[PDB]
Parts: sequence; C-alpha cells; structure tokens
Amino acid sequence: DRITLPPANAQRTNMTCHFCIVGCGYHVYKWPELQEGGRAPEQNALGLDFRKQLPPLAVTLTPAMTNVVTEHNGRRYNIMVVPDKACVVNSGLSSTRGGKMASYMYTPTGDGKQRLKAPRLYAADQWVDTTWDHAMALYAGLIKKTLDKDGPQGVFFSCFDHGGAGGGFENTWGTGKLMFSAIQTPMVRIHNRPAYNSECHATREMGIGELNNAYEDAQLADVIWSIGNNPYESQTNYFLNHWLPNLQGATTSKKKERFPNENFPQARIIFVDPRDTPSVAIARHVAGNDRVLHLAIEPGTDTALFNGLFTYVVEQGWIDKPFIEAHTKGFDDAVKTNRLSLDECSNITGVPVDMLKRAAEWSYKPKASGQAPRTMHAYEKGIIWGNDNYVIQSALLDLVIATHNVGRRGTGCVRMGGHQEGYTRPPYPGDKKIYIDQELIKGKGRIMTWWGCNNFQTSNNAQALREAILQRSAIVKQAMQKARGATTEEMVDVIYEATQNGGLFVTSINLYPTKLAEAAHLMLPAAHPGEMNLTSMNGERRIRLSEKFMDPPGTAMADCLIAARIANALRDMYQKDGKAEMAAQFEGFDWKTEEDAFNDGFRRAGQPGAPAIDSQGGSTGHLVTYDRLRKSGNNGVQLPVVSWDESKGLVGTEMLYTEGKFDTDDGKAHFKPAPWNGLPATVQQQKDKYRFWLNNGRNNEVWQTAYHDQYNSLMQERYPMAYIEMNPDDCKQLDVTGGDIVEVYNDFGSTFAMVYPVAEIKRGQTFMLFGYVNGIQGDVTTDWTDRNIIPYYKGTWGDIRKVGSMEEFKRTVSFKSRRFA
Amino acid sequence: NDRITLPPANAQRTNMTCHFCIVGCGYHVYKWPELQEGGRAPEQNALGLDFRKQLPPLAVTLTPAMTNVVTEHNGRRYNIMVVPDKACVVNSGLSSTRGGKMASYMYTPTGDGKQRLKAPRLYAADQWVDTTWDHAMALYAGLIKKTLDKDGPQGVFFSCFDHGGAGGGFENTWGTGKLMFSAIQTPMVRIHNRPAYNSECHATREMGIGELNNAYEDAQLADVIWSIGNNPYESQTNYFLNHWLPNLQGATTSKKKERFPNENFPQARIIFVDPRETPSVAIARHVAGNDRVLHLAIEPGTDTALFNGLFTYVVEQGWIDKPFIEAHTKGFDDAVKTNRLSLDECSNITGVPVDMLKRAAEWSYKPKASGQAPRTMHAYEKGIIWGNDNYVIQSALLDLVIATHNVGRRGTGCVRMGGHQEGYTRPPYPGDKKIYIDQELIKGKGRIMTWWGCNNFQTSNNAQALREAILQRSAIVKQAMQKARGATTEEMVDVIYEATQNGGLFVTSINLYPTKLAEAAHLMLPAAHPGEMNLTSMNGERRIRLSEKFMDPPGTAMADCLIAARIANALRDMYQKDGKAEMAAQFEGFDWKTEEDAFNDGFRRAGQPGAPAIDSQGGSTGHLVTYDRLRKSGNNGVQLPVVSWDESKGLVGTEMLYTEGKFDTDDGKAHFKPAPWNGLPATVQQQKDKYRFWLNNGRNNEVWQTAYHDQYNSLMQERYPMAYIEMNPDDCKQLDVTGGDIVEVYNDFGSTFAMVYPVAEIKRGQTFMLFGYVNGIQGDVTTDWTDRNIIPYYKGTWGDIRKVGSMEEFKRTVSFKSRRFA
Amino acid sequence: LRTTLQYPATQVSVAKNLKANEPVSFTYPDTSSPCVAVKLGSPVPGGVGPNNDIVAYSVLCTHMGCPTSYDKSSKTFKCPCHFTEFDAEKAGQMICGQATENLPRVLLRYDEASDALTAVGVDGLIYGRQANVI
Amino acid sequence: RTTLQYPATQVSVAKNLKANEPVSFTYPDTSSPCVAVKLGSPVPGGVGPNNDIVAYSVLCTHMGCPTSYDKSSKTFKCPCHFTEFDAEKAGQMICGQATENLPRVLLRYDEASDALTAVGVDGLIYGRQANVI
Ligand SMILES: Nc1nc2c(c(=O)[nH]1)N[C@H]1C(S)=C(S)[C@@H](COP(=O)(O)OP(=O)(O)OC[C@H]3O[C@@H](n4cnc5c(=O)[nH]c(N)nc54)[C@H](O)[C@@H]3O)O[C@H]1N2
Ligand SMILES: Nc1nc2c(c(=O)[nH]1)N[C@H]1C(S)=C(S)[C@@H](COP(=O)(O)OP(=O)(O)OC[C@H]3O[C@@H](n4cnc5c(=O)[nH]c(N)nc54)[C@H](O)[C@@H]3O)O[C@H]1N2
Ligand code: F3S
Ligand code: F3S
Ligand code: FES
Ligand code: FES
Ligand SMILES: [Mo+4]
Ligand SMILES: [Mo+4]
Repeated sequence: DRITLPPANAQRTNMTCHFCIVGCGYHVYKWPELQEGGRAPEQNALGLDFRKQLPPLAVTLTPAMTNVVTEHNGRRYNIMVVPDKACVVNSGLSSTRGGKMASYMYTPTGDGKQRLKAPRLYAADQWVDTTWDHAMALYAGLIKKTLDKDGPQGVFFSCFDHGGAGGGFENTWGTGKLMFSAIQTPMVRIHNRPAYNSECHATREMGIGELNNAYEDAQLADVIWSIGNNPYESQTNYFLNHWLPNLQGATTSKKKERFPNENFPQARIIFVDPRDTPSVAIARHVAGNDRVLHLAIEPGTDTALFNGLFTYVVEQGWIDKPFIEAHTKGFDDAVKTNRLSLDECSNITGVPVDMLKRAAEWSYKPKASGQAPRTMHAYEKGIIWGNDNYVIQSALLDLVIATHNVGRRGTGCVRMGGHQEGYTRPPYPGDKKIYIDQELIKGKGRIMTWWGCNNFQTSNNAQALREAILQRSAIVKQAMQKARGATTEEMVDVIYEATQNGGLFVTSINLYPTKLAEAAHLMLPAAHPGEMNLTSMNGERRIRLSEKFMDPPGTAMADCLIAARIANALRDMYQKDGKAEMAAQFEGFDWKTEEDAFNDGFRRAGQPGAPAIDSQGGSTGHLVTYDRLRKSGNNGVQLPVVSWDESKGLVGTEMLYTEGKFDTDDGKAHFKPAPWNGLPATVQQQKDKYRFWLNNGRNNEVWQTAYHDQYNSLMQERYPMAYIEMNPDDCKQLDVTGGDIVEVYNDFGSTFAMVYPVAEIKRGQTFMLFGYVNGIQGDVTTDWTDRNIIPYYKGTWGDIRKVGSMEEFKRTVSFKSRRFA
Repeated sequence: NDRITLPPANAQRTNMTCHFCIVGCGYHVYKWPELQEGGRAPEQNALGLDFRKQLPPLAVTLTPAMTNVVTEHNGRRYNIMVVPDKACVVNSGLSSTRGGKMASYMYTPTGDGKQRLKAPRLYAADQWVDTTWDHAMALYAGLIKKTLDKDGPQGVFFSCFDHGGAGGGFENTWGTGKLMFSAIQTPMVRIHNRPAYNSECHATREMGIGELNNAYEDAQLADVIWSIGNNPYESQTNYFLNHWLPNLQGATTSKKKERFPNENFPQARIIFVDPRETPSVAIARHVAGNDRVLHLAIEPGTDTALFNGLFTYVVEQGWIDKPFIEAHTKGFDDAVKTNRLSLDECSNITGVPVDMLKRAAEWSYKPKASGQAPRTMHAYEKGIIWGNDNYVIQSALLDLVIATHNVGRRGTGCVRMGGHQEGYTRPPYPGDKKIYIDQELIKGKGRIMTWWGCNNFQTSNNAQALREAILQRSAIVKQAMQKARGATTEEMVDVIYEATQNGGLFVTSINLYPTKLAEAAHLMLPAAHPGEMNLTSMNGERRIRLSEKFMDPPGTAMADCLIAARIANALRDMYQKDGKAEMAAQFEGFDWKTEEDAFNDGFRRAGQPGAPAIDSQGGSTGHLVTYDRLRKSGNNGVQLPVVSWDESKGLVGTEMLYTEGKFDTDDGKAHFKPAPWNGLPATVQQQKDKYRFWLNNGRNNEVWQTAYHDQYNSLMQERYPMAYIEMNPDDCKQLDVTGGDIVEVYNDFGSTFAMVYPVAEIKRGQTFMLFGYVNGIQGDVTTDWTDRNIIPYYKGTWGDIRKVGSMEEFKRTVSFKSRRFA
Repeated sequence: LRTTLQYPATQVSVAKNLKANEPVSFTYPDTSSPCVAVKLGSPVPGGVGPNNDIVAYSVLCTHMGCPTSYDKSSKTFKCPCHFTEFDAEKAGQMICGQATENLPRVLLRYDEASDALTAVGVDGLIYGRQANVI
Repeated sequence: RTTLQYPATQVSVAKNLKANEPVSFTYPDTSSPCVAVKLGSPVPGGVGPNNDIVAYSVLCTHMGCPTSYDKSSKTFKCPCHFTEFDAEKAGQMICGQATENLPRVLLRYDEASDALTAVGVDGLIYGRQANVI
C-alpha cells in the first residue's frame, strides 16, 4: 500500500530506543492526521525524494514505523518513528525491535489496545476497574498496617533497576526513594535477579567498572572477544555500526592515523560460547573463517578457559610487566592460584590446544612494531548468568589486567549490557543477602509488588515461584470475596488477616495485565517513553533525553510519579494518625513531573546537603539538565560529565582508566584468585539424571517477555510458541521435526516448546527462547546461585518428550536457518 | 476513516442472517480481492447506488465498521462488506447497532477478532500453552472414558448453548445433543441461560400453545400490542422498528381494512407491563402520543396478580369469546374460581391504579363497534420468563389470552419475543430428574465440566458462589497437574482423575475467545462462527434461513458440530482399541466432514423412517429443507413448519399457528390453568427485607450479551468502560453519587461494582444494572431461587449500594445523558 | 498516490459573534453536507476558541442519514428516524441508538489574530458518501 | 478512490518455468526488481496448475539492498544486515532487521492462455511512498 509522509514543518522530537543497551537514536515526527508531506525532498520532513525510487540505504521506513495516535483532547496525529542518521551510536540503523516503536505506541485500536489505563482490582472473584484514590487507600493502607505490626520486613518488592523504557534515572530514583528511604524495606529484588545485588561484583571490586570504554573502541581494536554473548541478536546496532566496519577494513585508516608507528593487521574476532550462533555465522561471512575463532566451550567452563589463557600468556611473557608493576596488586598470587596447563584447560573446556594457543597469539603476542594488540573483551549473560558469576569475572579480569587491555584505546573489558542503564538510588538498607523468591515461597511477606517486571516468566526456578504465588494469592481472593459492603479500612483488615493465614496481597505496576494478572489483586497503569520524558544511558555511558510527544492511555502515570503518589498517600495517613516520625519518612515526593525526580535524584548526587545517593551520573550529574540534553541531541554526552558551559555544551568522558587509576582503595587494579570447581552440585545432579543441556536466551526478533510482541500479528505468526533449537540427529532419534511440540522437564519444572532443528547445535545440547508468553523456559532452571545470589540461569539439564505434530505451525512457521551464510 | 472501498459490480455476494438477536435480520456479504474497488456510478458497484453525489436519507446503511479486510489460509486478502438486505421481509434493509458491527467482528489478525482462539490451549505446569488437537482430544476423551468406566455418565457435566444464530443453530445443537445425550448419555447438562435442562415455556406449551405462534406481520395487523417483561427497541430492535412502529404510525391501516372489510380499526395502541420505564416506552410515546400508550409500572414480581385481575374483570364484563371457549378449551370455569381477584385487590398488589387496569382491558378486550374483539398481540420476554415464578405467570397470562381468543386470529398471538435466534434439534434429554447443575458443582459433584458456547462466570444466577467453587476445584487440578514431569497422556489422565477424587474438577471451554473462563479452565478449544461455516437457524416467527460460509475460520478453529464429532470419534476409537464394542457403538454416527452432514443427520431425519427419537423445531417435514433449497429462498427463507416443496413453488411454510383452534394437547383443546398468587418467593423477600434497592437487570441496546466481541471494540469500551447502574436522582443525591462514580452493589449472595448512571425515570428504591458484562458482573447479587422447573428469578433481588469514589476518567469520557428519547 | 483528501477551508464566522448555546448552521465540505457549530459555554474535548468550547459536527445521522436536530438544552443531536442520539460534549459519542459510528466532527481552526473560525477537515466519514470530499 | 492503479505485466507462461529456476522481472515499473519462481511443491499464495508459482519484490524491506534468491533453500538473503525471507511462507522474515515481510507480487494464472501476469503487490516495496509512483 502506502505511507503518509511527514510535512516539511512537522513537529520533530528526539527519542532513544525503548529497548536494548545500545540506545539507538530516533526522531519522532508528529503532525495532524489529515495533513501530508509532499514527495519532493524539500516538501517532506525526511528530506528525501519520493518522486522516484530511493536508492538502497537511503531510508528505514515501513508502515510498522508509523501510527496515528489520539490524544486526551480527542485530536488525532500521525506519528513516524525513524532512526537518526546523524546519531553516532547507530548512524541511522534501526533493529527490528526499535523499528516497531511506532506500532507499540498506544492507540485504542492497534497493538497497544490492551494497555492498562485505569487501576484494576480483583474483588468479589472478578477483575473490575477502581479509582486511583481507592487503589492508593488499599495499597498504602496495607503497607501502613504491615509497617505498624510487622515492620518493613513484611513489605516485598521486585522492581526494575534498569534504564530505557520501564526504567531510567527518574524512575529508579522514585522507586528507590520509596522502597529504601521511605518504607525502608530490605525485602527487594531486581527484575532480573532474586536479591539486591550487582551483576559485576568481582570486576567492580577489582577496580574496573563494567562500562569502561566507548563504542568507538570496537572500531579501533585489533581483536574483539565476545564472551557469553550473541551480539548480532542482542546488541544489534553496536555489532552492525561499530564491530562489522572494523572486520570489513573500514576503520584501518583511522587506526593508522591515530597511531602512525603501529601495525594494524586485519581485525579478528573470538567468541566464547558453547553454542554456535547467528553472530558467529555473520562474523565468518564478513571476515572469513580464518579471522574468526569459535571457542565452543563445554557449558560452565569459562573459568578454566581464562585461567589456562592467563597461565599461558604469563609463561610466554605476553603481558605488560611495567603496567603490572605500577598499577596493579596481587599478580604473583594469581599466577599461583590460577595455574592451569594448556593440556588441562583443553581437557576441561573441550577446546583444542592449538585453538587456545591461536586465540592467545592473535590477542596478546606483541605486534611486529612492538605494541601489544588492542584487544577489547566484551561479555554478557553467558558468563554473568554462568557457572559462578564472581569466579568467572575474577578469572577473565586477571587476563585483561595482565595484558593491559583496559585504558588503551581499542581495548576494554566491558559488559555488552542488556537494557539501557539509568540507576540513581539511595543505598540498599541492610547488609543481608536475601533470596526474595525463596522467602516468598516459604511464606514470608504480607504484600508483594511486581514493578516493571514479570517474574512469572523470568525468575529462575519459575514454576516453584508461580505455584507458591498462585496459592498465597488465592487465600486472599477467598477472604476478600466473603466481604460485603466493606469500607477500605475493613477490607485492609480482611486482607491483612488472610496474610496471617498464608496469604499474600499482590500488586503489579505495568503497561499491560501480563500473566501476573492470574495472581494479582491490584494493577496500576504506567507510562513509557514518549508518553513521558525519560533519561538513561547506553553501553558506553551516553546519556540522552527521550522527549514526551503524546499522552499516556487513560490515567497511566510515569513510574516515578506512581512512587510519589504512594509516598504522599502514606505521608497523609501517618499525618492523620498523629505519627509525625513515620510521616517524615515519606517527605520529599512533592513531584509534578518526571524532571522533578531527575532534579531530586540524579542532579543531587554528591551535592551539599544531599543524602547518600548511588548514581551512575556521579557527583557531576548536577551539570546535566533536560534543556542541556536536548541541545546535545541524540548524541547526548558520555558520562561522567567533565564540564558544562554555553559555548561548549556538555563535555564528557570517552574511556575510563586511561591513566591507570582504578576504583579501589589504592587506585590499583586488584588481581583475584579464580578456583576451578566444576559445575555446582545442584546443576551436576540434573546433568547426571537428564540428557540435554537446556541453554536459553535471546532471539533477535523477540523483546524480553514479549509484552508488546504478544499483540503483534507478524510476531505471533512467526513465533506462536517458544522454540527449542535441537541437533538434527537428536531430533531424528526423538522422531521430531520443525513445528512439533515437545515437553522439556527436569526436577525443577516442566515447560513446552516448538521444535526447531538447527544443524549447528551439538548433540545433547539445546537452546530455548527465554521469558516467552507461550512456553516459559525458566521452569527448568534451578534455584542455584553464586555467593551474591546470582543465578546460573544458563546451567540446567533436562529431558525432552514428544507431544505431537502441531499442524498449523508446520503450515505457517518457517523453520529455516536463522544463521546466515 | 474518511473513506470506503466500494464493492465492484461483480463482487461475490452471499447471504448472512445476523449472528445476534432473535429478529434475524437479513444481510448480504460482499467479498472481493483487496486491491480492487467498485466505481461510484451506480451500475459500477454492487450496491447499485450513486456515489457520484450525496446519497439521500434512508438510501443505505454503510459505515467503516461494516467493512473489513480478511486474510484467508492461503494468504490471499479480501475486502468484505456486510450490509442489510433491503428486500428481506424481516428487516426491510434495517440494521441494528449490534448486527451493523458484524464485519468488524469477523476474524482478522489485526482487528477486533485478533484474540480469537485459533489453537487448542492447555493449562499445564501452571501456565497456558498451545497443544495439538490430537493431544487435546486424547486428554479430554481420556478423562470422559475414565469417568464413564468408573463413575458413569453422572461424572460428566456440561453447560451448553441450546440456541440459534452464532454459537448455536440446527447443525450445532444436533451435534452437541447427539454427543451429550445419545453417545455419552449424561443427564448432567444445563443450558447457557438456565441451570437445568428445562424449557422457558413449560406452562404455555403444556396448555397447548407453542411460544412462537404468529408472524411478524401480525404485529402490523394488531389493534393493540402488549409488551410484557420486554424492552423491544433495545432487545428486538428491528422487529419493533420494522413492524410495530409502522402500525403505531398508521402505515398499516389500509392493510387491516383490505383484509377485514367489515371491521373497524382504531388507531393502534400499545401497553407495556414493566416495573421500569424504558427507552421502548419513551419511543412509543414519542411516536403514538401519550394517550395511545399505557405503561403498567407494576411492582416487581406482581405479574400474576395483574393478569388474574385482568382475567377476572374481562370475564365479569363478558369481554370474552364464549363460543371459542366452549368449542376449543378446557378448564375455564375452574380458572375463573382459582384466579379470582378484584380490581381493588389487583390494584393494591400491583400498584397500578384501577382506572389504568380498566383502560388496558377496554382497549384490549372490549368488542369494537363493528362487533369483533380487538386483535391484541401479547408479546412477552425475560421480565416474566425470569420473573416471579415463570410457570405461574405464564399460566395467568395464557388464561387471559385463551379466554379472549387472542391466539390463532391474525393480528394476535401470545408469543415470546425471543432472545437469540432458535435452532434446536436434539435427542431427548436422558433422564427424568430435574437437576440444578450449578448447585451440584458447588457441592463437589462431577469429574469434568465443559462450558460450550457460554460463560456462566458472567451469566449464572448466584454467579459469585459458582465462581468461587469452580476456581477452588480447578486449582486442585492445577496443583496436581503441575507436579507431573514427563507425563504421558495416560499418566496425566490418571493424575487429573485422582485430583477430582480429592475435590478437583477438570474444566474445558469451547469458545470463540478465552473469556473470563480462562481463569479456571484447563483446556480451551477454538470454535467457528457463521460465515466461517454454514449455519441454519430461525427467528421469532420461525423463519429458517441459511447463513453461508464466505471465509476461513482462524487457525484450526472448527464448527461446534464438528468439534462434537471429533470428540465422539476419539471416544469411539478408544473404546474400539480396548475391545469394548458396546461402548464403541454408543459413539457411532459422527462420520461428518461438513456442517451440512449434521443438518442431514438431525433436522432432516426428524420423524423419518428408521430414525431415532428426535426433538426438532423443524418437525417431521424438516427433511423437505436442504441447503440448496434455502439458498434459493434467500434471506426470506421459509416459516416453519414447511408444508410443501416443489421446484416450481419452492419451500412453502406456515404463517400463523392455531388458526383452526387445534392446540398441542391430548384433546386438541387449549387448557386453562390455575395461577395462585403467592407473593415474592421467601428467598427473595428475605433480601428485600434486609436491603434497600431492587436490583433490576437486563439489556443495553449497544452491548451484546457477555460482550465477547464488544470488549475488544474501542468505541464500545469508550462508551461503556464498566457495567452501569441506572439510579433515581434523588437516591443518587442521598448517596452523594453522580454519573461516573463507582459503587459497590451487594447483598447476602454477592458483591459487584458498577458506574452510576442517574436516570430521571427510575423509581425511588429501584435500580437497573447491565447484566452479564466483562467489568462488573451483575449476577453476583441474584439469588439461587428457581421455580418448579428450575427457572431462575433473575429479575428478583434486592441489595444495598455503597459509594466507592469518583472515577475521573469516566466523568471525562463517558456520556451520562439520557438514553430515553424525547 | 497521496493518502489525504483535499478539504476546502470554509469560513464559518468569527468566535465572538457566536452566542453560547445558539447553534450556527453551515455546509461543509460542500453544499450537500449540512453541519452545525456551537459555542457550548464550558470547555469540552475538541473545543476551540478562547474558552475551548466551540465545536462543530455533520448533522446527518451516521445510521441512515436522516438529518438530526440539535437540542440546545441537552447539548445533544437527536435523530427522529430510529431514535439515535449523539453527545456534542463528548466528540459525537452515540448515547443510545442504531449507528456504528460517532457523529463526524468538523475540525475548526480558531485564529486568534483575526478571531476567525474556519472549517478545515472532518474526523469520521459523513453519511451517504464514499469519501468526505466528493 | 482507495486503490492504486497497478499495471498488468506479462511475466511468461507457466509451462516455460522450470522448477526452482527463478525468473527476474520488473514490476510495477523498471526501478522495482522482482523474482518469480515455480517452487515445485504447493505453497501459500502459489498459482499455476501445481499452486507453486510465487513472486516477490527483491528489495530488502529493512533498507532496500537487493536480496539474492537462494534456489536451494527457497529463501531471499540480504547481504547488508543479514535478513532472510522465506519464499515458501509468503515472505516471512526468518531472522533479521526488517519490520515487514518481503512484498509479494500478486500473479494471475490464466489457464486458457497459460499466461502468468503480475497484477498487484501485497506489502509496500522499499523506498517508495506508494507501490505505484
Ligand atoms: N533481541 C533481543 N535483544 C535483547 C534482549 C531481548 O529480549 N531481545 N534482551 C536484552 C537483555 S535484558 C540482555 S540481559 C541481553 C542478553 O544478551 P546476551 O547475553 O548476548 O544473550 P543471551 O542469549 O542471554 O546469552 C548469550 C550467549 O550465552 C551463551 N552461553 C550459555 N551458557 C554459557 C556458558 O556457560 N558460557 C558462555 N561463555 N556462554 C554461554 C549462549 O549460548 C548465548 O549465545 O540482551 C538484550 N538484548
Ligand atoms: N441489545 C441487546 N439485545 C439483546 C440481547 C443483548 O445482549 N443485547 N440479548 C438477547 C437475549 S439472549 C435475550 S433473552 C433478550 C432479552 O430481551 P428482554 O427480556 O426484552 O430484555 P431484558 O432487559 O432482559 O428484560 C426486559 C424487561 O424486564 C423488565 N422486568 C424486570 N422485572 C420484571 C418483572 O418482575 N415483571 C415484568 N413484567 N417485567 C420485569 C425489565 O425492566 C426490563 O425492561 O434480548 C436479546 N436481545
Ligand atoms: S534499535 Fe533498539 S533494540 Fe537495540 S540495536 Fe538499537 S537500541
Ligand atoms: S441487526 Fe441483528 S441484533 Fe437483532 S435487530 Fe437485527 S437481528
Ligand atoms: S437514520 Fe438516524 S437513527 Fe436511523
Ligand atoms: S538492508 Fe537488508 S538487512 Fe538491512
Ligand atoms: Mo537483562
Ligand atoms: Mo437469552
């Protein structure tokens, strides 16, 4: 069909992608419904000539990138959400996820039709609408009763701590202030992990923050490692816009101009991943087989790999002895504790000795001109959710520090990231490590709030969680429905009494009902970026403002303002009861807009008279304002900000550690021991009992829990059910083929998937889409966690049983190769 | 959207009866390729209309909601346009707001039908997943077999439609009925709208008068129309609009006079018996004038007293047909004695003034100046069918009709107005016990319960108690199933059955959509609606039509009769595998490939040589009807019973029943019955004694039923985001509520919630709440009370009302203006 | 080609000439399309002018095209043919009746510099036409 | 009017197509490259006596690079950012960066003449405001 072009004078605002870490820059064009731009280039806002065919690469523009929104005043506007060609992050690229933004904006008839737009209450064994005031009276009423009788230990949360949509500096501050400073509860987990902890404890403790470089570094590297990472699918436009140009030779002249006395061989790439992925396939396509190494490790053997590599580089002297001497502690000890021969490393990991030696030679042997290769070490959930998070990072960082691959351009040892980041919160208010799902399963807590997450789909050991929460919720449902004519006070009492008899009151604060609606008693409508202003940063710390351009559905609210509403409701109740001390805990939420939360949190960190604030913006965050970010555009500024003035704008920081001052007591990077212990017993027990490694993770097309995707007809046609990639010989043995349904099960749970034969999958290994709306992978993940309560989500084994042939999947779903050749 | 794609001159056109109400308005479906369009010139589009200039008023019913673009299984996209048939005698080109949405409610992947069931769904491991048809059948047949083997049919429960139109019809009631009654042979069956296997019209049928005994033309020929417990502008819209209003306007006077040259015809008049003043009353007064309309605004539940007072009076005045009584009735003298009630006592009970009672009788029953009795058509619906003792009210009403000879004469009738269309063909119900199914389920009976084309979570009486029990029992099964690991079908059947021995219940739903039932169900099967399948049904004058297939169903969705065949064949195969030949034979006779096969097996076999016992609204001449013959008849179809068929005359049917005074009884006479006046039932009176407001309930013109399609329609959801309750303004002031506040409505039976809708004409201490809705379920406050045949008094409940608060968004976005026209 | 109709810009009057709840009849976007504008006296959704209270509509009923009457007192349009009513204060929402579309809204520009009210488009499809602009 | 005026462009006759040997053509103008192929086994929107002839725009719906037709896998592959589309599933994106399936060229198959004619497009071709410029 056809597209309505933006008029030359259409309104244009800046929007960062809602979704992944990379934080691609976009423009939103908004104009009245019945107006349209001309085809001539100066008569539309795109500046493109639609009077004749456009050349390739000229535009990213499909109908899915357009919509028509209806504002609260009833006025209808065209919108068009398209990538910004001048943004340095993406240079005009759009992934398939961010490309759907316009479709996932709220409209009454489109993909956002089922957005929450009113408070919802489960009462009298049914979902109904309720008023905001009533919702707040019930929720604040229960929180007050709980604080008064049980203390904060009775009030539980699982809340986002991320950036982008359903996070960001405003939102993490508002929620954090509410949970930690006002309620003061320690009973808080994070959207992606079941305790209040870091993904990167070991690296941070060693002195190296996990976002320590620029995306430009990937362009300057001689070698890139991708460790536990599938970046074409999970950090698409970083891979496309920065990594692949390096592999293609497009950045060679830049390297040579920066470093006139240094050789730059063709760039090479090394993947550490048990599974062969789309990312490996494309790297081989672009660079050739001889420039790519896939270290197809046995699951969970990363620590053995890095200790072998570290041992080898030290034996070869392919280290930076002056750097070690001047800027590190603990090297000699780590050499002893982490000793592992290449033979033993090979035997454990399954990687041939020759491939281990080649990886080390490409990465760490000095170049002919004398300098060490610039090797950027990138890692994500294959080790963060790997076999003992803390230990793997200890082992990896040891190898990086010894080879001076932090602080030089074209280097880094960095997370690839998941969501964007946008953390500003008060300190966590205890010193205990608390496994929240286990406490809920054991019957603790009076009230649980899921806030911008859906652990029904995403917890580890998820089936046990669902079973418990459904049971405890039903106790409350049964008690509430016996009420007749109950006032708020009476109903709060009924609920509290049920929670003394095993019940749990459950609230969800979300864009959509989700699966949580099967258990929740109360749901509150939130707003996403574009319905609200929002700040957050990408995987090179580049902070941008996403600008409001439309209204939220109904009475949906920015999460920081929901937090303020709850706090003010609690304050008012305490004031009414003459409890001045408790009322004072709830001060400081006089917020009318999300910029008020940015001012109160991010911009107050480290300032005179401010309380303790842990912020990714640091003490110079006050230099950032929305107006200054707006002026910076979608290029924003890399944090930390160094300076601001009118003439220069915001000026930031490209790379960390360039002078070798690390984030430790003595300014030195600290080596750590990395013991190799095998798989944890809980995991090994499943592996001993069951046949298949149940690897799990991302698909390029699907975003997270498919909260928008579940409503997208193209998405549902392609992926009607979660899929499991399986080795063809394994499939033959089980008499399955593409589009059959299997049950996947072990001691922890059972789930279901559509079979997806993939040639490159190893016998006895599988890969299932995580987090989905039709067949939840997490049911088979174990309860095992590392010392800081980080789950080994990637570490579980199970059996597979044929259910049968799903005719419609066979007729409608492609089971062709997603790995490009 | 400021434009419509016209159907090309040569677009495909099929016939479709409205999916929804009884009236069964005729429509055409135009279907053509997506990228083609008709021309504006009248001979270049299929409508024959001139779009080169503004069309005059009344020329067309055509909006964007009456169009869509569908995608077939082969991927080809087609424009569709679903518009009323100007030449259909039922509607004469009228479309209600409900049927006008049909094109919008056809399945598309991106539109209002996006969430249609299109695959079997299984709740296992504490989650909804897809499953295969074969696996769903192995589980479902597995559990039914196990239950039959160990407990017998008494373990196997159903609540199934028995109606016509969408989610019903002659093919579908036959398929389901053969399965439940001939194959499974379970008596544990209720109907979509009542909790036992019973008739809405036992008393009338026993007295010899089938409840659809006239033609819609009779409403045009009447002197007087009574609308009893009925809101026809809202609930039978185009019958009211196309037949009643023309009579009140004087458009049919010449027809009356030409048919009956020696008979006076005064201006037509209309009498409503309804505690509540409705939009129908408002419109009648607008059209005819106040002086032609009587609103008998009876006290709730006093119908029987009203009709006994009227009967007493007409007999005392001699405004009866003594020769008809003598020749064609039994029991008159006894009824005069048992039903005696003076006008004063009638007035005291009903609250209706004596002068209005006398006026109603004089308009209706006093002979005209030319000598003949008035032709008074008595129409009734759920205000008495769900009234205070269904059996007794009909006894009282029919007595008045029979004595005044207001059946069998043109312009008369004592008829249901109907709800859904009708389309019943089934084997006899297989026991002789009256079984209150919801009560049995609540008490813990049954192993497996299937909801089939209904949603009793929204529509049962005493619905809260039902939900509470079904959620509880379903959760027992969930808990047990989720402990399984690697269970084969046989193993999981065992796990489930053992949970049902421990209080559990396995729950299946066969439906277009998940519905609220998804909160309890373990298995959901996807069905198809008219247009994705062929379907037959009749309207409220027995006019049978064929609705033609024109598109594919979504995914693997199936016609209900074919789902029944799939189940039967799965059970037959299991029994055959286990060498149980007798049990396998119970499941024979479902070798069906198309829905016409079910029409042939059921409707067309009734009364035929070698056929089993079949209870069919088509009767023994149903075999004369075929799909090809119906197609030739068009949207005018034929009124049942069919009299004859030949090529030259087509199907010939029957306009009015009882025109020779041969009634459906042992002796061919209509039988008078006693009608005791007993007051409100005690269960109801107990709530009235404790609580302030009458909780009347029923239909809204815009909303269809449980809003299974409407809940996905943005215009519907904007207008009615929550169920509303009509309340008297002085009552609102006292409770400090206004339009768009949320209240809780409650009594001993339950609690629910609604948005307040002040309405001037609502009486103090009375209210009216939308029934069946997706946001605030009215039925929570209805009692368990039923009449002798287990018919609920759904209109009989009292409760209190408590303010929750002001819902600001409702105040900003929802009109609380008068729905009653002036 | 282009996705939008070419609507005329039709002057209605100037805002200060309209009296509260006294409707103005006009045709738009052609002489076969009767419309009403009214200054409602209190702000509403799509309302223009200094008090955000001036609205306009097509008066042809969206059921079968009978011209509706404007009830100044209830701020409603009422169809005499099959008794549909539409709420002028809720962007043409059907209160009750047999239509399947709200009453089409005539989009008004209010120009503070001149005080002019100009009709410039229609939201919704007017009865009896294939497109709003014939 | 709501519809574009698409040309009717002759491609070839069905019996001249060999199984899995693609034919290149332009439609609906010379700047719009397309491929038609007789797949040899029935599929979706397949025409001809064996319901197996399909056609597509070959411009990638991500950013317009021309895709190559892999005759062996019956897929279209984009070399720019690695999207692939299934010719046997009406252009379904198997994996990649696009937000629209590959546009299908609608083919009339005329038994009386054996002709295959391109008569419309389902989906919007890359790089244009409407399929017909
Ligand atoms: N398309 C898309 N992109 C996303 C997301 C999404 O939902 N969709 N989610 C975002 C989020 S929140 C995150 S956290 C990231 C995740 O980004 P990634 O971590 O890149 O993705 P995953 O698929 O979770 O896992 C990465 C790889 O870990 C490998 N792996 C498994 N076990 C091991 C092991 O023991 N050792 C090692 N070395 N590798 C192993 C798997 O084979 C897999 O290829 O993606 C983000 N980007
Ligand atoms: N718009 C619309 N039309 C529908 C339906 C729908 O959902 N939407 N549903 C269809 C169905 S299945 C049905 S069964 C019918 C229902 O058609 P109706 O029975 O006409 O509609 P109801 O609103 O249920 O009730 C009719 C009237 O009964 C009155 N009533 C209440 N109590 C009493 C009483 O004690 N005595 C008397 N005499 N009257 C009383 C109420 O005031 C109400 O006006 O409508 C059908 N048509
Ligand atoms: S478009 Fe969005 S999903 Fe990631 S690759 Fe770019 S931020
Ligand atoms: S359009 Fe349909 S809802 Fe009834 S009034 Fe006519 S059958
Ligand atoms: S033409 Fe207006 S209600 Fe029918
Ligand atoms: S242009 Fe084809 S994948 Fe980007
Ligand atoms: Mo993550
Ligand atoms: Mo009914």
